[PDB]
Amino acid sequence: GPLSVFGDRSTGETIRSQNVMAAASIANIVKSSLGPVGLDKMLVDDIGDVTITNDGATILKLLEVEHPAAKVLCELADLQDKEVGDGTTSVVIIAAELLKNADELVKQKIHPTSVISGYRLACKEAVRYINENLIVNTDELGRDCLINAAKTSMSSKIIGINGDFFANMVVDAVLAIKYTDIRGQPRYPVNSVNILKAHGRSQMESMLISGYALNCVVGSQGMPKRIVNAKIACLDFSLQKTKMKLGVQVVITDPEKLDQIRQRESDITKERIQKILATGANVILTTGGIDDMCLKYFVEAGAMAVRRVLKRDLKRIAKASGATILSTLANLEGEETFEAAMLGQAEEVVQERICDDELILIKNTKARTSASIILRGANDFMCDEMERSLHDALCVVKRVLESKSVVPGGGAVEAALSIYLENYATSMGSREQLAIAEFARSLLVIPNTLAVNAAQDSTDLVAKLRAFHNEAQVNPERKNLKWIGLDLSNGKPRDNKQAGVFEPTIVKVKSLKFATEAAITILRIDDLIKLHPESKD
Amino acid sequence: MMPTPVILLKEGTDSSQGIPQLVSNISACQVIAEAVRTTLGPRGMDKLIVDGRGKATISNDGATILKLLDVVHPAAKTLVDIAKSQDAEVGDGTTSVTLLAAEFLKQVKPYVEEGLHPQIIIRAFRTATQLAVNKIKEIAVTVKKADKVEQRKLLEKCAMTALSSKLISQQKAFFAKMVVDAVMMLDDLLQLKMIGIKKVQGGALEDSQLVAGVAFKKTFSYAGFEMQPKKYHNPKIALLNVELELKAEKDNAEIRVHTVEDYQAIVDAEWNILYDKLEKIHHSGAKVVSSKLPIGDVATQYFADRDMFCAGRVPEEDLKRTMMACGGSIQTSVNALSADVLGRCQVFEETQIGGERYNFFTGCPKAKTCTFILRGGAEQFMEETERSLHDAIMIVRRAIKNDSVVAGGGAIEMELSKYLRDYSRTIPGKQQLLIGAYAKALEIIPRQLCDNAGFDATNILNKLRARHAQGGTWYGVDINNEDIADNFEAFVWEPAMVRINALTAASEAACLIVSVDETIKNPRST
Amino acid sequence: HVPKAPGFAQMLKEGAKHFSGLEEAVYRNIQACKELAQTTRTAYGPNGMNKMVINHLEKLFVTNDAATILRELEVQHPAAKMIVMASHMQEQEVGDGTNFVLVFAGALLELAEELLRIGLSVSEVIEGYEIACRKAHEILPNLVCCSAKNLRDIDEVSSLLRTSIMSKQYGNEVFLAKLIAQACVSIFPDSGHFNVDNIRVCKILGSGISSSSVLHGMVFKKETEGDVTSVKDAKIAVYSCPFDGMITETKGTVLIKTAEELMNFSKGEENLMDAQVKAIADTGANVVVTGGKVADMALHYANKYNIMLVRLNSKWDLRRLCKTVGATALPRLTPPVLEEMGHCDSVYLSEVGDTQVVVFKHEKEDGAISTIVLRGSTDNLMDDIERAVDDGVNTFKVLTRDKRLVPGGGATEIELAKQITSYGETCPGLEQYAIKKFAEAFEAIPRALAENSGVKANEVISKLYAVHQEGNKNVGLDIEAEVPAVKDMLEAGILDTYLGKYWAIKLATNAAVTVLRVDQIIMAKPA
Amino acid sequence: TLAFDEYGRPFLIIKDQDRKSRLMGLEALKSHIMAAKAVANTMRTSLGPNGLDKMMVDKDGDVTVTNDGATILS
Ligand SMILES: Nc1ncnc2c1ncn2[C@@H]1O[C@H](COP(=O)(O)OP(=O)(O)O)[C@@H](O)[C@H]1O
Ligand SMILES: Nc1ncnc2c1ncn2[C@@H]1O[C@H](COP(=O)(O)OP(=O)(O)O)[C@@H](O)[C@H]1O
Ligand SMILES: Nc1ncnc2c1ncn2[C@@H]1O[C@H](COP(=O)(O)OP(=O)(O)O)[C@@H](O)[C@H]1O
Ligand SMILES: [Mg+2]
Repeated sequence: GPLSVFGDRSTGETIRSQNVMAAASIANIVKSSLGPVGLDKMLVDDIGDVTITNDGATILKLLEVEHPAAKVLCELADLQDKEVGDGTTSVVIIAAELLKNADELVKQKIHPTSVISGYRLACKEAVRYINENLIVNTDELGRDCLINAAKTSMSSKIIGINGDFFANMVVDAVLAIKYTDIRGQPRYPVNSVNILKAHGRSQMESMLISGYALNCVVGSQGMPKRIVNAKIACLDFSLQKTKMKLGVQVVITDPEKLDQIRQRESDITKERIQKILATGANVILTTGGIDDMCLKYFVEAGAMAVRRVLKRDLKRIAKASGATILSTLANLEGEETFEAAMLGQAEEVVQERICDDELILIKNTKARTSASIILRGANDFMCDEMERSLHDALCVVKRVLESKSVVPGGGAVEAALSIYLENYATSMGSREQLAIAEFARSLLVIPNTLAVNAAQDSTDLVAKLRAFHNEAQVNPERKNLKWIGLDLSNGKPRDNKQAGVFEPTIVKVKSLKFATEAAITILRIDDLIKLHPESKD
Repeated sequence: MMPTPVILLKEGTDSSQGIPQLVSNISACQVIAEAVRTTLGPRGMDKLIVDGRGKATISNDGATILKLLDVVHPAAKTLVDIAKSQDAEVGDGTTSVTLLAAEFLKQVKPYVEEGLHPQIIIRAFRTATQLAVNKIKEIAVTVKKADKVEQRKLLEKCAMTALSSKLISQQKAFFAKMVVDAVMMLDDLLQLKMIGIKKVQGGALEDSQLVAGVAFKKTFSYAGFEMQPKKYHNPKIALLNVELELKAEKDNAEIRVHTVEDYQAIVDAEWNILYDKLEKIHHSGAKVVSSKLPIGDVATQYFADRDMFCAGRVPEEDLKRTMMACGGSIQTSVNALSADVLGRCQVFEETQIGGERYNFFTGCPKAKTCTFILRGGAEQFMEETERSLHDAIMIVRRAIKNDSVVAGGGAIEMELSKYLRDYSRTIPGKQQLLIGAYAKALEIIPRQLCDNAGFDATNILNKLRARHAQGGTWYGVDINNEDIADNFEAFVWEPAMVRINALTAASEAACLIVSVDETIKNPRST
Repeated sequence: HVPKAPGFAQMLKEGAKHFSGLEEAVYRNIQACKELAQTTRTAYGPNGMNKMVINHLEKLFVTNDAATILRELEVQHPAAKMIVMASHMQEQEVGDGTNFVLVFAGALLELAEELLRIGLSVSEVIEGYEIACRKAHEILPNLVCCSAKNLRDIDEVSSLLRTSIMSKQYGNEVFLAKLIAQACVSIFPDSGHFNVDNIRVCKILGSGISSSSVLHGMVFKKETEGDVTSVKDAKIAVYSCPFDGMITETKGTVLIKTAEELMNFSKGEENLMDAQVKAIADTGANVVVTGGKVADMALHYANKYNIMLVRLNSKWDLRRLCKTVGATALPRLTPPVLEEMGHCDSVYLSEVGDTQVVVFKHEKEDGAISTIVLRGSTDNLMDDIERAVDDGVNTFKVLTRDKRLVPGGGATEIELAKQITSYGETCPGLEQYAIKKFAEAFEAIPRALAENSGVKANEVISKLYAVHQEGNKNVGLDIEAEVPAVKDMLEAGILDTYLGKYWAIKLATNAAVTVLRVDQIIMAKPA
Repeated sequence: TLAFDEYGRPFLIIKDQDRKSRLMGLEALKSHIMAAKAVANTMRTSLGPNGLDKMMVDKDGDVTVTNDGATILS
């Protein structure tokens, strides 16, 4: 008679109501961590680890989910870090409210393919309207655009101070790693900034190290820990005793030739260490291993040798100091040449005190003048929060300098799109106009969440918010009310042009493209079959 | 991990707080509204609920379905009590009260998640309800030519729509004619105990009938009932409350005798006590005897020899209907029997309807009661037919004392959305998002008339909002044709107090769900 | 390996715990009573929220009154029971202000924790609270501005009863004020004792609150067992014996010795019952109400002589019927009633809300007793209006005992916060800190009124002290809309229970003092 | 989801809802036909003068061979 599957089958409006409650179970979590009045959470594990964070990606990655519609919204937050980097609480609330308003349409016996086709006409028109209603590029504002866009990202986190201490350190970090490319591409690789953590003084003592901050120790306590006018030798091979390979064995037939082979394992080893040290090299960085026999040659000659450094850290030092990453001997059948003209340069390599640990600093690197940020917090829970908040702040200034276009934040984009799409649904709307009209109400949840978390008036402040944006579209008298946002500290609509509340363009363009595409896949689960777990057979 | 005291809070109780509590109450009312959602409209199906004992009850009434779900949710019990009060006040407002009260919470469900302290929602719900119950009274039509054939036609149209959405398809013209004729035979009290609805298994719905008199089920008799033939052209009924047995003992009598000459005189006196009571029933014309107390083998054979009929162990609910049918009086003592206490009928026979025997009375013109015998093919079929009969009786019971009727279907629920949206555009403040949300919540009654049979319900609401804003105010949803139609001209009528008590009970239930902010449950459940 | 700490001096219990000191006993009693103050803080005021409380009997109670919530919550903390029994004494004394006790004594213990952790011990916070409590009873007669004396009729008490109604029924403040005005004034004893037990509530399930009314009489929920339901003369003979005859007491045994005594016993018993029913029919009686059962022979002659029978199974409802129609319950069998007959106007039956009721409706002589017939959509709604009805009857008994009133709505607690602070600054001692903390407990009572209205309590409490500059003494809170700009309470008419404010301050002070006296707690094993 | 809310609260409507069975779907009408056709296919072979009888065994072990449709289904 029925289906003889050994799992479970649920059809109809059961799964159509379960996917909305699965998406609302995720959105109601992250609704309390949006905007400058948002608050952080606690993520406690079974082993006892506590993670205090408010970013939309760190919470949903550590949180376990079971529903298939819940894994779509959790993987939607992971894509926002790679594509944009701060846009990762706002996408989850929009994509869940896109399913909440579309559930009210399919309960009115409206076909979901008209809602899918109605959402594509509203998503492509939202990108078209936001690209024709921008204020200015990065020429008029200058450095004031980079600082004000950085403070908007920090307002939802622990580094949202009233001053410009953390804002100036981010702009000075991205501007110091300007790496040009072919065909006129000024790239800004923000992954080259080594963000370090140390439980020390307050947040106002966060050092901006112009150069690189290596997270390693010297090793042997007989080397000079401060070298002025240093020459960095970046190399990746273990400075240990000469061990033969698997194909080579030592089969001796004469007992007199025994001790000459035993001394040869250290003579070939020390032959490399004398030709890399006679060329003026004082700092040697190694990703392999330097044993206790080879540490004597640096104490005797007065050189610094750092062992077991990361491979991702050696590439950031050799590119910034002009050093060449050498793995072995080379240069056309040469015995030991080392190409001594390709040594790195540094002004000062100094191991400072980082509150009961050792940290090596390189000052200005003499070739590229890179930057590294050492964070200072109260405990380890604040340092993990300060690292995530700084990494999201580095991604904001990266997209502004690459794509010179900013949009007003604080719900100013979602207020203008809530009224333009209602007029867009009336012109060319015959049967898909109800999906475009619900696309505007789903976008209004971003200024609605700012009024809930601020404990302000909800149905009056957003009603006063769209009152200025309606007059900016139907009354062409140059009212300039396209930048009207929210003042959550006062509870009144303010102008985000003069207040300095700036967000990048692709933090809302890619947010509206990812949330609309995720809402289509969850809208097509009218039939769902769940099989039994095959564990013990 | 937070609460670890030495002395706990109360015992172990959990309590939600704030905005997650209120959405938990609104979404709970949406689940219990699905059990009355598919039972609306003439194209609405019924539901079958089986309990733990295995008893099946198939019905579509809101007062029958919601009482068998065994709902233990605190907020969802509010929608069950308004379905019970609608059956107690009106009788046919049941599925519409539960579903409309759930829409009052779902239309404010995006509003309660974003601010909007609920004292503004309670004030807006009470304001829109008082304007809704006043526009019904100002538009409900009435007549000034009653006590004629036109008033009986008004009672028949309200009973056909009350018999709609039931298990009756083509028997609307047959059953609803009997419902109007049932309440017109009653007195000026309209008591529901003055009409017997008895279910006889076997026969179609066309085999049912409305007896002008009464009829009982012919309960357990004794030897002598195959005699006493059932042909009476003008009998008299003796309603009694006495025992006609030889063993009538007062349970405290000790008859101490001394000799054998007086011992036989006691046994002869015990037969003379019973035979003197039978001589009082005799010599008075009372050929039919009815008593709620049992009759032994002695008085059964005495009436068979004197060509008299009797019936013992009659239920007390049937003797009260028998007293108002024949116009007599129940006499406990047989010494005061006369012509003023006996009944009078014309046709009294014992038929064989459905296999079981039934002693029916007919022919009495001064009949203040009636009996509607139901014939069906199943026990659950006749229980639904009895439940559908009570909804048509309680509609026509209230229609006599208040003949103000309105249009059926979604005609009133759509035009109340017109008068409330026009009122919401004339007041400032936050009430434009609440009075207008109250008007959009009333549009689900024409939605469930269409969603149960397709009908393209999105396009049919654009025709309803355009017709009510242009011309008449009684345009609703046609069931046979997939179009809008004037329900007042199509004789789809319902009394005005059906929708007045529906809007009043749904608003007071919706104001109670939004007013509770904490729910504390004690774990002691024994 | 790992050692452990054993018992030291007096560990002799078999599973019981022990508390001693300030941190283990005194500070934990404060934090337990603070959780009850924060629980009922949301349900306090006219904008309070209801609470669906389920007891151990698995039934639902939804209300906003703090007295009926604590009766269903199974509280197990011992110091938390002291603030519950103090609120239960407010219901027994005046019947209103039970929640005022939880806010004031919850703030008295909370501010006492700030004094024990900064300063003086319990020997001076208790003595400091008692000085400010005696001074608080000297300002309350000075804050009386109006009185319930002139025109004691249904017009003046319709406005003086709105404050007790709007605190629990905000939208129905106009309908319930008129229903409590036509019931409490109609049972006036002509300058005597006002009994609150003479007002009953008949819950009839049906339509909404607009169809509720007050009937001058009593409404029961039983049947007739007869056909004489239309009674217009209404001469009621009330009996307490079972209306089935006169039986003996010890054993009871019919002794038959001949055939004549057996045949005449059944006919002689019917003639004996016939003479007793016709003895009360010749006296003009129409309604015969009994307490016990009624035999079939009594029902035979009740319908013959055309008299109505009423069955009352409850013995307490029979005594209320004697005060309704003015009769006397006779313990013996039916006599010729000389002067203890009842006299009503119309006794009939009607099925209202699918419930056949018996109504003893008085038409001309209206004032003997009153019964408010409440209508509701749910049974849970009618229990909440009944609590609001009983708060209106209990407020009418307060105005009988003392006709003085004080302006509520936050106006009284600010003036009590200003005068106690004036006494605290003029006290040259170390106990002046507890006097200043006693006035701040009155400051938190209009704070709960503003937090329940969605208004910021910092700007609300700042405007109250700014307009109380030594001569106003009447401005309270305007909770009708946001951005309040608060108005006068005498112009709005928000003033209630001066005697309620006199007892709620005294009970909450003695409750908070009794908690601070507890220094050592010895509990037993719960079983 | 079932038996849980989106805010983490337990979502209990009726008592013992985990051990309940509810079908609205499109197979609720299909389950009524397949249950009624198997009764009609059983009684199809016992129709007419060539209708074969059925052997009915009671709970007490009594065996009654019946052909009329009233006693078979009862
Ligand atoms: N000063 C401000 N005024 C108003 N709104 C602000 C201000 N600063 C930040 N916001 C709002 O707070 C929101 C924070 O979003 P966020 O959680 O950072 O997104 P994502 O998770 O993608 O990084 C932004 O959408 C922005 O509109
Ligand atoms: N002939 C008809 N045409 C259109 N609609 C009808 C017709 N007959 C009944 N209806 C609709 O069916 C609905 C049945 O409601 P019902 O379930 O009886 O309410 P309740 O449960 O309160 O008795 C009515 O609201 C009415 O509008
Ligand atoms: N119209 C009004 N305006 C302002 N405040 C009011 C109004 N009506 C009542 N209140 C306030 O609501 C509070 C209700 O207190 P209540 O809970 O009745 O105390 P109790 O529990 O002792 O009866 C009162 O203290 C009063 O100040
Ligand atoms: Mg009160």
